[PDB]
Amino acid sequence: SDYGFANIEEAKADAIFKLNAQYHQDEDPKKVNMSVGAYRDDTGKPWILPAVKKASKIVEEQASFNHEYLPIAGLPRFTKAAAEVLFRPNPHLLSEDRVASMQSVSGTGANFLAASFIETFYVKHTGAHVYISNPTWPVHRTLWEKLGVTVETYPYWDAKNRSFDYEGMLSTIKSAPEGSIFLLHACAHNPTGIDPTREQWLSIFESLLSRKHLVVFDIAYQGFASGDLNRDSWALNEFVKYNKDFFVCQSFAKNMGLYGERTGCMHYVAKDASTKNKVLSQLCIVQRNTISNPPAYGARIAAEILNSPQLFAEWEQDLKTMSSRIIEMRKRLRDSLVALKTPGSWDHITQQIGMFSFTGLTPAQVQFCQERYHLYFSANGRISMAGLNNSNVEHVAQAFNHAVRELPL
Amino acid sequence: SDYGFANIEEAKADAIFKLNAQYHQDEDPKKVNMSVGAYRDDTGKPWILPAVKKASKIVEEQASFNHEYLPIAGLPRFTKAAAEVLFRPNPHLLSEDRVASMQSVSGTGANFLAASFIETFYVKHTGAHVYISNPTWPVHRTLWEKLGVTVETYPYWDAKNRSFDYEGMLSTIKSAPEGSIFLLHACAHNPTGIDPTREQWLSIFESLLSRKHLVVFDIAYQGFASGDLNRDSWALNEFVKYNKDFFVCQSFAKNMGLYGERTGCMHYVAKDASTKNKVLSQLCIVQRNTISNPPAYGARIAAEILNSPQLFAEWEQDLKTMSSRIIEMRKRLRDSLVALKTPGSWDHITQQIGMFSFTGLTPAQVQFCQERYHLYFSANGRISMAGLNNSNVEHVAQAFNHAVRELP
Repeated sequence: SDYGFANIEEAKADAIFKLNAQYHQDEDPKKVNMSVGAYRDDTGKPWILPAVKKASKIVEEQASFNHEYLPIAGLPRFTKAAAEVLFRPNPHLLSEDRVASMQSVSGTGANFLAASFIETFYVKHTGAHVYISNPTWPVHRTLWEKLGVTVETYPYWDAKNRSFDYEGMLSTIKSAPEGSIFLLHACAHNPTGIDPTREQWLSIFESLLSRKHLVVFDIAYQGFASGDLNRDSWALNEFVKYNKDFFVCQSFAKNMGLYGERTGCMHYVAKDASTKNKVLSQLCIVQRNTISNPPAYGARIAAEILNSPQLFAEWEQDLKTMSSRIIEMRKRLRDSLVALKTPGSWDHITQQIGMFSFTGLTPAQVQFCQERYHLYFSANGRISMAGLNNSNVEHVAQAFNHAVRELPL
Repeated sequence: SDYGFANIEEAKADAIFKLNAQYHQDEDPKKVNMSVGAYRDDTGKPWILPAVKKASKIVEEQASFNHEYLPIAGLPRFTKAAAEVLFRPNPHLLSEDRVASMQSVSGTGANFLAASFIETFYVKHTGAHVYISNPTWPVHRTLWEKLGVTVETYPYWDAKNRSFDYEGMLSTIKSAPEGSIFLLHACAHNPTGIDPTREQWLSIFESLLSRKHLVVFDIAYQGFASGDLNRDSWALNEFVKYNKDFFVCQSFAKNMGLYGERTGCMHYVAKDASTKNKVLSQLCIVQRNTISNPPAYGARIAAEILNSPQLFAEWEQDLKTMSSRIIEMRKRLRDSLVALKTPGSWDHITQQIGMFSFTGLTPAQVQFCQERYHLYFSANGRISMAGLNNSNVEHVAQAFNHAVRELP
């Protein structure tokens, strides 16, 4: 202001933040927030996983417990265990010392690490662009653009068929310049919820390799999506068979409910230990000059679970609890729309997976739901299934039924 | 590697890391780690502050405790109280809604936030360089250079007088281009430990004001340094009188022992609420595109202490415990060097404050201390007092005495 800062333009309101403001001002007792991006139980409350609560109690009583700095790359028994749970069918990647793992400030910080590294050591001399799904998590675009990488998209949501636009994605893969960067969702695509089949994945991998593209997997919902850890990491482990180095950005925010503790890991899967160590040393330079070292509390908890056979088994029970409740809400919503004979097909509701769903509603229909049924969710029709429970799912189905019947497109 | 990554050259190890590796390989029973980057108690061990142990139990036993996402700018009860403890003499800054406060990944993350914002909204319009003390924490230079700002230095360590180079710093402030960026240490200068006196600060501020420089304060040791929170933030609050907007990067790593939980805050002290809100909205964009939101555990602990009068009083006792122990070690070391009649003057050991000290030892004397007395510290003579205690301080004094006498 003695320095020109009053000339700055104040930034536009965050998308999620402005919806939340409107939800909170609504005075109707039947209102529902269907934009919450975190798991909720059947009463609509945050839910601490019993295994996580148990692990944090165990950790706090340990004689060695303290608040001292971690190594720059993070807590070693966390980074090692985080890689192991991704690659249970491929333990040789760890034992051959081929995975460079950096504990990160959750999934977003892992993406920031990978993108910073890839921009400096790949984009600089190749001019490659990064390709993200259309639609995707909106930070995927701005995070990469802020680091100076040009962002392109590949088609993903086929709105007419309410399904995955396999042919559009494949066509973009084949026509993109060789050696482009492709940001892939490992499972439970955000925001649509619809994943490629295994058959579609194999064809996707074939074309990615034929064009020599560089692959970055984002895996934010392993185990949380299906309750089965190896099923949810299937695409990652299938890609290992092709013997191309690649990157993985991993979050424990949802599958351990650690959200605000910021527990994640970035991995580079090298072809040999020598390159693993070259890359790791450069990743440490980025880490040193952004955060210095990562937060310990969530990592200690995750390492405790992952390295204990009994806590691991109890965590898998908690994953089953969460994934089953979402599946049950998807079934309830779809079953009510079928019973109400709502125009259109509604099987995409149960063919999708994870806590986000592209419903297929239009902006007019979403606005109708907001004004007449006090449902708050995104204009593109994305809902969070976590907001749905036994007390409101019939109200939600009735709203959708009315909106679609009243406002056909 | 199918992508050219085998052509990357492996970065060389950090000097501190390589030093610690050498310390732990040394089998000599009298070895001392003089490079510990964190507080240690009188027995050489990590030390959880009693108030922090109490605060964390209170936090986790609270009925509403959970692990949910914080807002982009962090836990409001933390960021408000983090500003309050900096500006206790100046409560009008908060009541007029003039402080934009962003919870960060400790002091490093606060610095990254401040530097990213200043590069984007100040440096690219003015061409300003940032001036850091010579010496300073080495990440200050690389953090700013990585973001595209040219880094200059101002003189700080007077090696011949073993003191603060006031005239050199003042001369650089006066000759730097108008509108330059100056990174200042609020108290307990890292790595020398020597601070400007209050009268030197007043003259420093006048010259900064007359050249219209932009000021960024780093405050990583408030309360930890002297045991007195308001004394340690005196320079911050004195600068408030000059009515220029400015930045503060705050860390709770040392003063709450929260090191690995990564608890800190960046503040922009605006002239008015309008610009405060403009800057804050741009800070949130940077934060959204790097970490999304900051880690909750340490911030909840800090907010519990800072918002409770009784816990705050307990924490102030822990601050007295830590600062007193470091002062006593400095006194023990200084008094032994005086009694050993070690050539040179050693009052700088007790005129410095905080955990880090420039000893004045030469590289050959430091190397002598490592090989003959198994003391591990930096070749510029910087030591950490945290590793000193009753079991080894006399060994350290005798090493310095021998090193200085043998290598004049």
